Amino acid sequence: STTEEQAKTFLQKFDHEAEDLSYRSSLASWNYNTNITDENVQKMNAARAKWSAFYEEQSRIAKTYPLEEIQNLTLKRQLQALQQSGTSVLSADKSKRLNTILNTMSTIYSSGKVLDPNTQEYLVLEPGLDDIMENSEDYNRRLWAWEGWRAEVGKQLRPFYEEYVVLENEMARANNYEDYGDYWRGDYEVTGADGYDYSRNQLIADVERTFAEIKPLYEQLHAYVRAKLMDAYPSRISPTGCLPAHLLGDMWGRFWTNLYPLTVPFGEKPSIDVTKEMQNQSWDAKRIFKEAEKFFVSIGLPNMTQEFWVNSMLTEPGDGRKVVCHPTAWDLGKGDFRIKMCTKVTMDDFLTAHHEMGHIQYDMAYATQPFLLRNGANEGFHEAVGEIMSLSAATPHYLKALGLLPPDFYEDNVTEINFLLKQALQIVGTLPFTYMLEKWRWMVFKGEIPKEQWMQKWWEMKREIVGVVEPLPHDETYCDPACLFHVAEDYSFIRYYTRTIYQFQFHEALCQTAKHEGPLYKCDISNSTEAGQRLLQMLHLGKSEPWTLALENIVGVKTMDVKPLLNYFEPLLTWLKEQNRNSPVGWSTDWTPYSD
Amino acid sequence: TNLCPFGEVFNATRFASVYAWNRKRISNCVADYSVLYNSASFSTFKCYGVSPTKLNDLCFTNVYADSFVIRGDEVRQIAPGQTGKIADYNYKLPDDFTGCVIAWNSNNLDSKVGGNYNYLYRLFRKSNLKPFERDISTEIYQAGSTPCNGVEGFNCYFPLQSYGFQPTNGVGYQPYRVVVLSFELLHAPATVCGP
Ligand SMILES: [Zn+2]
Repeated sequence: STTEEQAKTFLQKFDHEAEDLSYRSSLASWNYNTNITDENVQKMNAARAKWSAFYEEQSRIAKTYPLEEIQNLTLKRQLQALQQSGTSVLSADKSKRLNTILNTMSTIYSSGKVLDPNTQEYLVLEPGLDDIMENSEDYNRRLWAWEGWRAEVGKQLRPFYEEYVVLENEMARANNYEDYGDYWRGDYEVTGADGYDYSRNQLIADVERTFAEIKPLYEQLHAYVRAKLMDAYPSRISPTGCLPAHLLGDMWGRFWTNLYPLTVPFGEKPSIDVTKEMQNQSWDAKRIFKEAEKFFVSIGLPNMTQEFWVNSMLTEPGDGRKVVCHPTAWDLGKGDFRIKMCTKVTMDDFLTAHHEMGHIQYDMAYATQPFLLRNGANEGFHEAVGEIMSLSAATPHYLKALGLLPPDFYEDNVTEINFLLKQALQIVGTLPFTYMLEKWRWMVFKGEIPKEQWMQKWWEMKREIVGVVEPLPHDETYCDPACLFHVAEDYSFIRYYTRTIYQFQFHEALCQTAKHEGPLYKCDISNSTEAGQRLLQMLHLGKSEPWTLALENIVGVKTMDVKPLLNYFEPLLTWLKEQNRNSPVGWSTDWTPYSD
Repeated sequence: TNLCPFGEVFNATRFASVYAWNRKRISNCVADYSVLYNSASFSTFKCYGVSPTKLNDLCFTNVYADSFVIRGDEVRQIAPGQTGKIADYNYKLPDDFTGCVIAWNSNNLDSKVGGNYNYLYRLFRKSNLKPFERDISTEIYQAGSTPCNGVEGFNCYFPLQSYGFQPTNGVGYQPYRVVVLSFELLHAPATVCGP
């Protein structure tokens, strides 16, 4: 028979075994993450080993089928996902070596600890130095936590990361890729459609084209934050200089959310919080998810399954089991979707029960697609669908309707700029960090950054792109980027940049379909069924169709566009351009805190 | 003495595989169609050619019952005119089928921790199965133009595959015991007549 019939039969054979081998591994990771024990970790590794071995050996068989001999669009995308494997193209010695390096890095990061003035403490990252970084405002103590963590983890990871780069550049080149920074950009590659073709070198073009418009908005926010930090830290920051890294409200500076108390626009007016209000109405740990479901039902999305409630750990169990309480959504397979979050009922646990319940709605939508095509269209669509639910659930209009706010609640311009500035420290304050970090790793893999200039080009870019200056001079011995969780465990970081761009392309499109009359930050897609019949036209597609086509179905354009993001923060930008009239805008790379 | 052995077929301890669907020809039956209709425990109860009303006036020559455990989402595939892996390769109903189809969820009965892989279904077949046909052959399916020689190789896969029935799956991926009742009409003494 033809290759199409010989591969369609093969994919049917793969699906039956894969749909029940990955599920058994998914029912072992879940059990370990819901009950940590010595036997569970053994079962988790044993189950995943069978699936890992099965997936690679099936990929080798799939490569025997010529891809060009398949004339079915829905069949090629499954072969592409199946054939395009990784780490199986290296020698058995090097493949063993790569996992040895990739496991030491994930061990040094977790085991990192630093010395405290109370010497016998050995503070771990979490809980620990995170509390120091996210809550303290002491210049001396934050500098010790910043430099200390990079002294321990950074120095140790540097010899391993230098061998991580070369080994990952041998797997990529053997797999017909330029560099390991080209393997990561292959998630955004479409090479089968006409008029929907996206190359691996066009992502760099769009990432650097959408960042040339964020910069005018980021400069105003950076100037305003810098002005407020001078009040908090007198004689510590130059008025026209860059921001020291340890003063960004985080260990690395990814999110500026912890700079809100210092940078409240209207300090007298409190923020809109319903933490106390929910407790007054006897809101249980399950009432949040029941109310969160009512939001997705209002827009027309399907209800959560009956098995979801029974099998999900919505509340912290009383039994002393070591539950990993990282809030995550589980796509186990076989029609089983679960959310792992120990509810500690609080406003932030009401705005993160719409993001995890927005990952399931995305997972439930493409459950009818073939097993290989069960995932986001790209790596930036699965984390962006959940976030647009947080935008709708954070608006005062949504909270007021549910009854968590008084019926006579008055929305003044004071609170409008307090909410927008709290979203800017998270949405538009992470893009320069996310863009610079991925741009650094891309050039390191490419070769534009020699072995002797890793920490010279890391801070030259950060002082130029991010506007963050070194608290202390770091030589080649340190490895500052490796201290981040994603860098040290071989995880891509351009997922969090495209996600933010897709957040508001989806949000603006849904609000336009929702007949929203006014600003884009007050939009609440709740009770609108025309914003759930257009969002679901991209959710159902999954990975079957190119992300460019999926993007056009909901938004209307085939290209990454940052124009909706600026419209969301446009009311804030006008206020930011009137509060920075008496303060300089921009940063000078020359100034350094350690110069004096 | 004349009680219909519905309990033997509708409440057996263990059902048969989809491809090896059991057929039982039952005679001398005073059938209480009401208890089947009023069971209030059947997930899917679709009857083709017979109204949900009693309709006990008509008599039939004989009644056939077929037993198997298909997945939950595969119940839709069993109907006149439907197509699918179960319909085309395992159990096909003719377009002129006259009978009643009874299905109910079988979780906690055919499911266990680890997976109840005993049940098997036919995934690959050379041609579409005829209506009311049964196949038990274990010959290796040949997808390519190379001799399989009775061993699982490239383009040579075993036609039978094992259902994975976990107790935590969704309603689609959970075992569903289905019993199909057929109505035989021809010139005969018609031992089984409705009251
Ligand atoms: Zn997420």
